[PDB]
Amino acid sequence: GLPVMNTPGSNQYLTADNFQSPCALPEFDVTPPIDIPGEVKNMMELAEIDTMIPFDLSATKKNTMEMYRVRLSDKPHTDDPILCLSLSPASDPRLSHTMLGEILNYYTHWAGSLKFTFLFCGSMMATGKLLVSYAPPGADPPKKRKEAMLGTHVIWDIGLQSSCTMVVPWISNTTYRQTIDDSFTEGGYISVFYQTRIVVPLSTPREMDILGFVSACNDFSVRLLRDTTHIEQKA
Amino acid sequence: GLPVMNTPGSNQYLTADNFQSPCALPEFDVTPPIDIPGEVKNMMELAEIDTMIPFDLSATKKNTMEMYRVRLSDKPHTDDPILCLSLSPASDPRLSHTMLGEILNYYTHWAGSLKFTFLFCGSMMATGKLLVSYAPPGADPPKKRKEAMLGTHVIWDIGLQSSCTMVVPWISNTTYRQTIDDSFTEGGYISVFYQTRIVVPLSTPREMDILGFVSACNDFSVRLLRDTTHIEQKA
Amino acid sequence: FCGSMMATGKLLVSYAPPGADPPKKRKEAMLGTHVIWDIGLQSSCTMVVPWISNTTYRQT
Amino acid sequence: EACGYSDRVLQLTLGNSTITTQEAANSVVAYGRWPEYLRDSEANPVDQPTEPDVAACRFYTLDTVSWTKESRGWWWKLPDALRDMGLFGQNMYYHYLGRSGYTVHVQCNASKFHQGALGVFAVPEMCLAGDSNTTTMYTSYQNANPGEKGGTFTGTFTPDNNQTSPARRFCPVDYLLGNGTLLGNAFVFPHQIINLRTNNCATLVLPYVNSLSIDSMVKHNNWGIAILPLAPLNFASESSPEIPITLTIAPMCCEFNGLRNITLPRLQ
Amino acid sequence: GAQVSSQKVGAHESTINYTTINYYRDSASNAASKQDFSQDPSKFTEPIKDVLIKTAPMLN
Amino acid sequence: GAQVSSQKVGAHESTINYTTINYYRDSASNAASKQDFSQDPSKFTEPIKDVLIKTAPMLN
Amino acid sequence: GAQVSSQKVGAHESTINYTTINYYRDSASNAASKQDFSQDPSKFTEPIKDVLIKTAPMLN
Amino acid sequence: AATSRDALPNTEASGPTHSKEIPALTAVETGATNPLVPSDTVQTRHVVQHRSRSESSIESFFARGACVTIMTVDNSASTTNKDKLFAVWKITYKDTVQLRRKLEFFTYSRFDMELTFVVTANFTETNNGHALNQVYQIMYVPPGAPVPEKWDDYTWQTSSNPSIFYTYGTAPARISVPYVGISNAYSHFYDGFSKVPLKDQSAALGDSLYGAASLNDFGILAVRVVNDHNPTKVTSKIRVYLKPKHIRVWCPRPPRAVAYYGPGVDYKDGTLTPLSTKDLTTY
Amino acid sequence: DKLFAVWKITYKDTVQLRRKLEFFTYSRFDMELTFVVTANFTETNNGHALNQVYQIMYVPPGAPVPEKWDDYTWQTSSNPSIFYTYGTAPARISVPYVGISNAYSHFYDGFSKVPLKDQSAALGDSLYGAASLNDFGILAVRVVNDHNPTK
Amino acid sequence: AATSRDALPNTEASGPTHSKEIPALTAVETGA
Amino acid sequence: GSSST
Amino acid sequence: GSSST
Amino acid sequence: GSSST
Ligand SMILES: CCCCCCCCCCCCC/C=C\[C@H](O)[C@H](N)CO
Ligand SMILES: CCCCCCCCCCCCC/C=C\[C@H](O)[C@H](N)CO
Ligand SMILES: *C(=O)CCCCCCCCCCCCC
Ligand SMILES: *C(=O)CCCCCCCCCCCCC
Ligand SMILES: *C(=O)CCCCCCCCCCCCC
Repeated sequence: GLPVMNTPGSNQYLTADNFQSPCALPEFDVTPPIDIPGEVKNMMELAEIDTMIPFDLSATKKNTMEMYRVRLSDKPHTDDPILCLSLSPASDPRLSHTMLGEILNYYTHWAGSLKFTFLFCGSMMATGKLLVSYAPPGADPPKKRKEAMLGTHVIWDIGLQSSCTMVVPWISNTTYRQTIDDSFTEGGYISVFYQTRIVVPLSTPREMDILGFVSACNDFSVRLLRDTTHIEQKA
Repeated sequence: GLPVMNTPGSNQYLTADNFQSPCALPEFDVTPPIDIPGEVKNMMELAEIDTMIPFDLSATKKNTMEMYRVRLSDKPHTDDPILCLSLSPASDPRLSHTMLGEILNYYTHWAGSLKFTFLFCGSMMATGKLLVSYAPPGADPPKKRKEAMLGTHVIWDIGLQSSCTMVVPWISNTTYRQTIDDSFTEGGYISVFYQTRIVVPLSTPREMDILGFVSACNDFSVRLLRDTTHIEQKA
Repeated sequence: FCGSMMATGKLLVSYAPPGADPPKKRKEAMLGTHVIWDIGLQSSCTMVVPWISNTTYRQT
Repeated sequence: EACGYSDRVLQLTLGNSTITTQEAANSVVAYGRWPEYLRDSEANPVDQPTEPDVAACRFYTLDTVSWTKESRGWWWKLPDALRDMGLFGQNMYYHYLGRSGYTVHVQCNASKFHQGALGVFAVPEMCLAGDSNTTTMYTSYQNANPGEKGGTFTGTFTPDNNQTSPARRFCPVDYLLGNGTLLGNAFVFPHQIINLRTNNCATLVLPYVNSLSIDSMVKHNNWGIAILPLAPLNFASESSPEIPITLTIAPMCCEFNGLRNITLPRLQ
Repeated sequence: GAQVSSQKVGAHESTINYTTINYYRDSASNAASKQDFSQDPSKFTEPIKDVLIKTAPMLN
Repeated sequence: GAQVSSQKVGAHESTINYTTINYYRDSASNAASKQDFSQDPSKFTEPIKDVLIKTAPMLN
Repeated sequence: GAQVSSQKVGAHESTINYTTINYYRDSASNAASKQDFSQDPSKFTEPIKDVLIKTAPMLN
Repeated sequence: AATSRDALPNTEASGPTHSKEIPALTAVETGATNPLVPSDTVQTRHVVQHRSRSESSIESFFARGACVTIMTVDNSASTTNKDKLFAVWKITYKDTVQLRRKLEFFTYSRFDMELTFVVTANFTETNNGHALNQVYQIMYVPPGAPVPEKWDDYTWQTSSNPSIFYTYGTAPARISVPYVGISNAYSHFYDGFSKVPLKDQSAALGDSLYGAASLNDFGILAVRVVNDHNPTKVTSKIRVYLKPKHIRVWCPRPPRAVAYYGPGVDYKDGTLTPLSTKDLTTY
Repeated sequence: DKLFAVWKITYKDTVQLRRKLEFFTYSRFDMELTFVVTANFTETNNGHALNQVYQIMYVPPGAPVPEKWDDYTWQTSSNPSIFYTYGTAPARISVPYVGISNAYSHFYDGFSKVPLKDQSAALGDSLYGAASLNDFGILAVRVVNDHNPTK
Repeated sequence: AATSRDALPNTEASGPTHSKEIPALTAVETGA
Repeated sequence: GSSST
Repeated sequence: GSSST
Repeated sequence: GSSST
């Protein structure tokens, strides 16, 4: 026969391999495809869809509908945060379960720009200006508008365009970040503040909710496929 | 030798494989073919031949010649069924042993149109009109002519053309049906009724038989080869 | 609509061609010719009763 | 438009029916696919289809429900919700097979002083979870198919402990989208939001979606409509506000195969 | 001596081909090509001496 | 019947290629080519009837 | 897709060549070609701003 | 013509802005996601982007064998109250959870299936003895074919069912199967029943499980040790790995967020709290 | 419990390759890993074991590390695993340049955290010269076979 | 030249009929 | 050399 | 013979 | 086909 010499790797089974193998049902008449709507070609397409953030994971609000609602009110102006969030899209508990967070938990590395969009759900009569902030890592995380203003931000004026978007631009030392909590590849701080205050007339609710959404920009990518911690099978 | 790496599947024996192997009788003088009549190229050719249905599988008629005979008589018109049959060509006991039924029991899936042909075997002097019906699945199976008429049907007038054919058109949700009793891939209901009544003159038999045949149309196919339950070998 | 600007509402305006029970519930009225009117800046809404008749002219 | 045309002001006309809106938030075409009739190259049953056209492809209004501070949400299945709607329902029960697309128009107006936000989701194959921890996949046909009244969501899972006479119904928990996945992610399904300050309706144009060209409408629902309060209803300082929600749905490009006698289902 | 034929592709990810070389002198050692022909069923389904026209009376 | 394609080279030591021959008649037996296409996310991210211009008001 | 290169022959018994075909899509799976380049040591041995002429005084 | 391994778009440099163009303002009620990029809300530099989405193509995301079952067989003497153990498994990806969750990001799929078999054996009794190398028969029996009742009955003849005879200690066995569905795609979710309950029929007669379609969807794998028994007992396990090659998927879905509880979408009481405590204004 | 192994991927547990790479500050390379597997009996008794199959699973930073030889993580739907058969050729795979930087740093003169004044010392602390705590993940190895009477 | 893997014949559309053409009537005695 | 089918 | 991609 | 180095 043709002289051959068996090399290392011979007879192993690598679950990531890509070889040919014999067909157990030869000449099978395959059913043709039909043009079903909603075909997906790449998981990042799903990461670019806005999904809603469970911002308020307090002991009584978590795992209920309330976790998605961020309560605002018409109280006097303060420089104190409405919310504070770490830019760790796969590991921060508020981001890890969003569709983006979920897909990122099947990969080791992520890179690219993200965007946060907030929806005001108070009455038409309610007005207000808010400041949405992104502080790249390395300094004290912002707890006052004074610090948050110095970073990347959008001052949102509430009105007919119900929603506002802040883009978190890819600003990183490394070319990809890890999808776990890691200081070396930390992403920084997302926060929201009152710029002026929510103002309402009489006969109007004085408290209301905003909802927030996160999605990936067209420059966003992931790599090194891995199993997720978000599902298990005990026994 | 040429560096090679053994892949999974190595040294297995797949009974459906298709490989070359050494010849144990090298340079053997093969006898040439001759042009024997009756060559078959595809099992569906056999499925397109009409074979006779064992319709009457009563405890005393089954496994006897009587099972193939459907008795009619000149009784007054009724809207009650002469026969009722499920369109499950591989699993209904009346169809599973026909040549079509048998070939279908070597495959998991079937698709296409079928046709039922009935032969009147009474005397030339006997006349009659019958209604042959196919009801696609999903409603109450027809037990009265009133329901059977609303589905696919042929009103058969008995005369010199001895026989009549009803085509059961391929009408299915799925692209192939299973060759077992299965509700999801159920085929519906075949039935026969008196349209008027059998009428005979005096000096004539008042009862007679019709015989029925089933065969596949040119759009009929099967797939996923499998063993049949229609033969075994205990010990 | 002659209510105030602050008033909102959706109404269903219906035309049922003859021959069945005259509609006394939205359920029946919806099955005939109809317009769902959303109240807003365009103050008014029109439903056209299309000529649907057996005869070529009706009696007055 | 300088002639006045607006994203917010629409008119939809199907058959003998017209919907107007003056506070829309544009409208959605699910997966960018408009409804279509079955193409010959994708066809499967060979018999001539029936296409009732205007007699069935028209707007049917279902029973109006009521939104309050205690509302957890509502759901409907298609074609189930329309099974008793005029000639569409008739065509559905007379035929083995049927396919259809839909225009779904959810209606809910309030005032400049009210607030709240309804998530309106169209879900392909909206399988909901059952009330049982003794038997899985046990929701009965009758309870899975409410017809036009639809069902509701709950904030609490509560297992049926009657083993003698099981309820055999769904127990769809709202933050788990009634199916074990998180509601915050339901936005990957075709959706709109009725946020009362912005708009008073949602409009979703749904193509026929299935792993088959045509199927049993009586056995299988292709789409589910899920409406959930993303932000709760609120008004002035009233403790018990209420505003109505009305569903109007129109079948589109519907065709049917396999005519026989009519199906008479056990619905109770 | 390589034989290059096309695959009929079922599920998809041009024409995809595959290659075959016979390693042995005896055709009996070859794999099966599965490139088979179909024929019309007539010798079994219509073995009658006079050609059948299906729209016409079978007995005239 | 050999198919010659290029590798996208990551770490380096012209175009480097690799060769592929299909050994079987059934396309199901083939390895995966990984030569896949991308599409725009629009059917999920912008399923609206009227085309969105991002600099303009989404509601006008 | 075969790559044919020459061997540098040490002990002898024309140019002798050898053949290489890449079997995998990922360049990381490839063997090492050993066809490497050399460079001049200057960035380490003469990192001075003014070019050194060895016959001249290094300090002028 | 844009391929999965193409580099993503470059960042274009952008400077200060003061206009009526309002990219940042939007309205999520419409159902659309705002298509912004960094240069819409901040000043950017020009960057030549080299990253690609090659590893997140649907093919690449699924290009891995996952364990879907473990089958147990033995090679013991059959005795009046206990027979030699052969195994029977209903083919499915829903007995384990990891591949199931990945496929369920989508409603429908088409793929060619690659099955790889890892086989391990051991002695169970203390005694010294031995066994000679085992050969295993993995027979596919599709819906309708006779399921084996005994390790040695006529069905193992396999004249038409595909079988793999695997030799212990050789490379793990492997075969491919085409897209074999009776529909144009596999349905990961079926919101329906296989039966319509009719009024004229008893409730029992019209009943069927919610979300279930064909009762024997894909058939069974039956596995046996072909060898006759040894004096010493040997138990073996066949681990089955499934890889979806040449895959297409449709209609994205939120992933499973609470533990799987059966083949359907049902959930178990006490498992419904995926999320953990974290304060609103705590980083 | 039955012993499975977990190893943090590194070239710094041994000294020879480490010293060669450290002639340089930075590097880029494709990595080839080859696995040599040897077994023996530990107890005196006669008994036997049948041929073992081993699973070498790569678990990258973030994926569930196995806690028991037989738990759900060994399912590997996404992690790459090698199932190696005892007595066959040593196993081998290649991996591309997988660094999150443009090159591997053999030396990092820095910390992964900045200690802030407004923060406790403990909170700002981190090891000198260490970058990502789980740089490259782990290899988890197990015998897939059930146990024998003999060890 | 018709191969085993060729697609079977298309169904052609057909409408109502009222004629002396009698496809449905036949005579199985002929052996066909 | 080669044959094409 | 050969195809080039 | 072939490349020569
Ligand atoms: C000799 C061994 C041959 C093994 C042959 C196995 C053939 C049967 C393959 C069945 C395909 C299963 C695909 C997965 C499951 C379904 O997609 C879901 N329940 C959705 O329908
Ligand atoms: C199935 C087995 C797969 C094994 C996959 C291993 C992938 C991880 C490779 C990590 C690369 C390590 C390279 C060496 C170390 C670093 O260069 C130094 N600490 C410098 O950063
Ligand atoms: C026709 O075959 C000419 C091309 C030859 C191609 C390479 C052949 C590969 C090895 C063939 C061994 C033949 C077995 C006796
Ligand atoms: C196209 O394939 C023509 C060139 C042939 C090149 C050599 C083929 C190597 C061996 C192929 C065996 C085919 C497997 C059935
Ligand atoms: C370029 O490669 C064209 C010539 C092909 C020569 C024969 C190839 C020998 C077998 C290659 C197998 C490829 C591995 C996937």
